[PDB]
Amino acid sequence: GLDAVRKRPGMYIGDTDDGTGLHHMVFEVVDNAIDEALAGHCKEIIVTIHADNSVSVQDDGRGIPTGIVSAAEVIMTVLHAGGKFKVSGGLHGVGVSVVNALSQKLELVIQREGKIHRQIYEHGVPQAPLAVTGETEKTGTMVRFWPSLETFTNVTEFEYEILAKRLRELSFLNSGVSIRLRDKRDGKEDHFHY
Ligand SMILES: O=C(Nc1nc(-n2ccnc2)c2nc(-c3cccnc3)sc2n1)C1CC1
Ligand SMILES: [Mg+2]
Repeated sequence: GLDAVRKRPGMYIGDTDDGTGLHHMVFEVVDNAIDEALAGHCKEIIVTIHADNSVSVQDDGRGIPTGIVSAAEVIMTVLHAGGKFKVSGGLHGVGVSVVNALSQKLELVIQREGKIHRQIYEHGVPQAPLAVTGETEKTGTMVRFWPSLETFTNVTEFEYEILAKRLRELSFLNSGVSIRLRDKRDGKEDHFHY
């Protein structure tokens, strides 16, 4: 359950004190975007550091399934869910659900099939069912997660360089995947595309 991971966070995400786990959180969201890219659907991934020390990742793939509790929610709220959807990003067997369970807030926005969907979680818990919130022609998935300050302790702020270097590496391992980093705190931006 998501409680298993709040109980023993380090074991799932890395060391929650020294900043390792807190940065690892980003790469267990990006992991799925790189996979969407690798399956041929996702062309670009925008990773963003927000003034409030949240990190959003936006892809332009198919958009996590919305059908039904919804598919999306299953993925977000069940540890094993990810296996129902040989390359890169994250640690084998860890999906976005670990990220959600360790985030005080996570906002999910899916653009799929002419419609925008939004949903918010607190500490893993959905605030409402996934819901339609307008029309769009774009497709993609967007996760914005605010790390729990109940889990991550000393290093609590995302460090642009740690992110930059690993995103560049990931885009190099996966030729053609366009990864962009943006930092809204200072305007700093990079594009990684081999
Ligand atoms: O999670 C992301 N994208 C994503 N992730 C998926 N996923 C799969 C397992 N955990 C996350 C995912 N699955 C997709 C899918 C799966 C089956 C049919 N159609 C679409 S699109 C997609 N898109 C982006 C924000 C980082
Ligand atoms: Mg993973």
